[PDB]
Amino acid sequence: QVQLVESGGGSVQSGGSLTLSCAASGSTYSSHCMGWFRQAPGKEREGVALMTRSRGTSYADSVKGRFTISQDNTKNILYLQMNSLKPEDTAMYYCAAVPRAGIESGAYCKWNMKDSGSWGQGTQVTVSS
Amino acid sequence: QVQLVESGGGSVQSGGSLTLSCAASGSTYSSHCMGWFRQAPGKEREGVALMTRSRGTSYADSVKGRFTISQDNTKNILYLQMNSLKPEDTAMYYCAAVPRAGIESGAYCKWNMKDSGSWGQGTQVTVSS
Amino acid sequence: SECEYTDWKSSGALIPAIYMLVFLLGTTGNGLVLWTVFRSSREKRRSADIFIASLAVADLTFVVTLPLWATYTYRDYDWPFGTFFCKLSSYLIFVNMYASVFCLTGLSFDRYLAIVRPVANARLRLRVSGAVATAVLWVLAALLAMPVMVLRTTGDLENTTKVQCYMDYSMVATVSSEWAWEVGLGVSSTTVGFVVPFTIMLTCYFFIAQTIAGHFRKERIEGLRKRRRLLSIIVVLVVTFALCWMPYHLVKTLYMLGSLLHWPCDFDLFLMNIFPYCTCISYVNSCLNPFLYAFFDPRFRQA
Amino acid sequence: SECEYTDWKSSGALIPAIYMLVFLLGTTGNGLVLWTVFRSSREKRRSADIFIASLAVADLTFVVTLPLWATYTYRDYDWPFGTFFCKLSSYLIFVNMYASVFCLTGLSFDRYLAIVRPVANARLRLRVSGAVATAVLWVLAALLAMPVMVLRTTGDLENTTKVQCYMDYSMVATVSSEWAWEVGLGVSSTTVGFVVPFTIMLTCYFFIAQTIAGHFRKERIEGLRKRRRLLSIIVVLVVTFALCWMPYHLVKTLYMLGSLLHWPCDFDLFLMNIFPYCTCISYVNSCLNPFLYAFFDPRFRQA
Ligand SMILES: CC(C)CCC[C@@H](C)[C@H]1CC[C@H]2[C@@H]3CC=C4C[C@@H](O)CC[C@]4(C)[C@H]3CC[C@]12C
Ligand SMILES: CC(C)CCC[C@@H](C)[C@H]1CC[C@H]2[C@@H]3CC=C4C[C@@H](O)CC[C@]4(C)[C@H]3CC[C@]12C
Ligand SMILES: CC(C)CCC[C@@H](C)[C@H]1CC[C@H]2[C@@H]3CC=C4C[C@@H](O)CC[C@]4(C)[C@H]3CC[C@]12C
Ligand SMILES: CC(C)CCC[C@@H](C)[C@H]1CC[C@H]2[C@@H]3CC=C4C[C@@H](O)CC[C@]4(C)[C@H]3CC[C@]12C
Repeated sequence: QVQLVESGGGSVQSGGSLTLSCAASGSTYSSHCMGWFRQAPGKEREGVALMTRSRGTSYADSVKGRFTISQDNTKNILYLQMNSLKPEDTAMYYCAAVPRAGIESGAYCKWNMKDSGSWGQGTQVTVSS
Repeated sequence: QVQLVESGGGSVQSGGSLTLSCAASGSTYSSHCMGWFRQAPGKEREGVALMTRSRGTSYADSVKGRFTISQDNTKNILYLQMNSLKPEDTAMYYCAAVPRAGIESGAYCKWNMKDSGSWGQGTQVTVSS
Repeated sequence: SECEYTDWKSSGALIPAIYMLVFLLGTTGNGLVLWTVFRSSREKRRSADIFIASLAVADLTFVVTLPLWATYTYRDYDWPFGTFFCKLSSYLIFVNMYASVFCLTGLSFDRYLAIVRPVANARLRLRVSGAVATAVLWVLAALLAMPVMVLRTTGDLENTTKVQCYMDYSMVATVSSEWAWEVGLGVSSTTVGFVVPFTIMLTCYFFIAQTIAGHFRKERIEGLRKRRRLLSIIVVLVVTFALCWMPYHLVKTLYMLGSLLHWPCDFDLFLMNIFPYCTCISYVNSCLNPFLYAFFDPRFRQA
Repeated sequence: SECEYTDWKSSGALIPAIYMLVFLLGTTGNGLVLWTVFRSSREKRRSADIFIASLAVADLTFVVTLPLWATYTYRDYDWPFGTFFCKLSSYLIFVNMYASVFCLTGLSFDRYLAIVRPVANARLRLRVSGAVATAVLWVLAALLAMPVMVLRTTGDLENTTKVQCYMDYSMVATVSSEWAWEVGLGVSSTTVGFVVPFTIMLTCYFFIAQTIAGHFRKERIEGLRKRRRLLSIIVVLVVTFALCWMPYHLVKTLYMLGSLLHWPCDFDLFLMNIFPYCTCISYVNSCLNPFLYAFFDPRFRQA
């Protein structure tokens, strides 16, 4: 019954800062792990910033430092601060929730199952120049 | 102990029928396994046609079908013929010989250590656009 | 509301070192226990002997797979042994837990029979045989641990180039019921492995103590001393099993109930990081038993 | 255009099926053999029994790894078990071979002592201890199979997705001397596993046959029958081991000698393709023994 709702992600020229967020429902820190993915027109969807039990939060190479992902369990929200954009940042972003493995396994987030997990509707982040 | 010497260096426009040959001394069919690699100018070394136990012959994707590979154990000579030459084919062809595992393992050619087997001197192949 | 996700340091090689030490000590001690049980006169094989043998067998089967888990923990949770050995090792862990608790329950029931109802003890010995009880308990342990064998798998979770041995409820449920399946399996395992057997154990021990209270003013001294020795070693085994497998089951049940109670982020993280140490303590029980036999049971010291 | 480099017909799952059937049969039969050997009273235990026990153990130490190898053949030579388990399985293969042939050599020497020379047979039984002999043979087998444990590894040779468990000589050899190391290891293994043990066995059997032919006009009928029983089962085991492990060593040594004499590529490819079947029959030896015990030794049939 885990559900996701996106927000933000409008149109800003290059070098800007987009404040982007995804809500949540029926997902707790002890049960689900969240992440931000992006799919660009003409090519394949990729991972941007995943809340990751191991190695802490995991970032893609193109979003190192410039982006930042935060989570609030009380309000059940996930955030992103796309600061210092580039002309290649135009894409559609989604928030994805994957089940978290049991405490016996180590509570690792099941990112390999990212296709079977709950995916957000997405927003067309149109980064201009 | 096992050394190889190539030949066939030449310049042929697109659509050529250029052949290359490599020799071998102190290597047999039951002791060593050979193949042809390419190194594009300013790029990494790429395999082209490796004679392998599992698949018989393993061909590179970008050149698949347009070329042929053969061996002769009587004189320990490997041959590779490039047909329908393309301008991108201009590169540094090499003949590589890696040790072959014993019958206990299955006589699988040990390509995983291609960077440790005896390597050919090199042959430049240039194709006009 | 920070909600950290990482664990506390890495514990170094302490957990793998303890796993290897338990492997060596458990193999040696459990082999000695089986040798002592099956080497003495067969006519002098008491009813506790078969349960001790089954306990030693379960401990041996678990400590055999312990080095695999030591390697798993050493390499920052990477499983190089494939899916089959992940399944087999986890199944052997749960089989060890179930078989050990069932054997201790049988020992406590035998003490209740021989201490509270000697006539009914003789009647049940005529009816119930040790081999049948051992076969039933081992088959039940295997059947109860089968879900772990079915559902456990290996997967490169989280994209860290480290294959992890985890329970996969994807096959038996959708995403909306993965938590339900996990909670149900965990609660059922905890129940049938630590609650019902220990409820039986505590009822048996309460009645044993109630009878011994009266026996303090009566009964033969020599038989009382023999009962004291066997009851002491069995109670020590039961209490050691409780102290060893109580952190594991308690933390597991708290983690499962946290979803229902919506426990804070920090407490869930604390349980997450404290669970490996609870797992290690639970594993230590597979080797603690032979030393308890040595310090209490006079038969083991003689052999 | 010299010759083919393929691997002939796939032959289906015949080799994995034979491996699994041999696993089941060998486990059952060797467990039964150990049970029959160690259930008899120690006062009524002949010396040869100890060697028989070791044989069973050897088989029981190999058949358990047979399913893994079967999987190796089912996935077209892919090893989802880890470098450690490739090493352990191959090490157990070589331990089985060495221990089996050493046990047969010891059995033949025991028959030699009993038949050709009874007084000094008793003298040597007073001097030479069976337990010491078994320990020596097992330690020697382990030490001789150590190179297989050291030099085995896993790797995706030929860049296919499959992972192959192969003996890597890059650690202890250069690019060229790899063939020298391989031929030395193979020839030494073949020597100390087939040639030397079988020349001792054949000299022993020649002397036994000569003495039996000489004593056909002498000696005692009952002792003749008992010695006939033991010598018959022992000779059957030796001959079965010879027929089962001679193709494997023969093809291995033909490959090694073709590295020198430069056999035509057709013959080398033929050897490459037939070798899996020689491996299969060598493994089948590990289960053939209990059936031989159950047809030539009525002692095993009754017990
Ligand atoms: C005189 C007669 C009756 C004595 C019989 C002694 C028998 C039953 C004893 C002596 C040696 C013992 C074995 C010694 C070592 C091992 C290996 C260990 O990992 C499991 C127990 C096991 C397999 C023991 C089982 C019982 C055993 C076989
Ligand atoms: C990582 C994956 C690919 C490994 C696959 C391993 C599988 C195919 C192999 C490995 C060991 C095998 C098992 C070994 C022993 C037994 C016990 C026997 O009573 C029934 C067969 C059974 C249960 C085998 C079935 C097949 C098996 C499970
Ligand atoms: C009358 C008394 C003394 C007989 C004692 C018999 C003992 C020594 C025999 C009977 C059954 C045997 C077991 C049968 C099967 C197996 C499984 C195998 O993978 C390892 C050996 C093992 C575990 C055997 C060990 C020895 C064993 C326990
Ligand atoms: C694929 C790779 C990464 C797996 C590595 C596994 C290694 C580290 C583990 C797996 C099983 C382990 C062995 C299990 C049993 C024994 C026998 C004991 O008397 C000494 C330790 C020793 C020898 C262990 C050494 C470490 C060991 C070999």
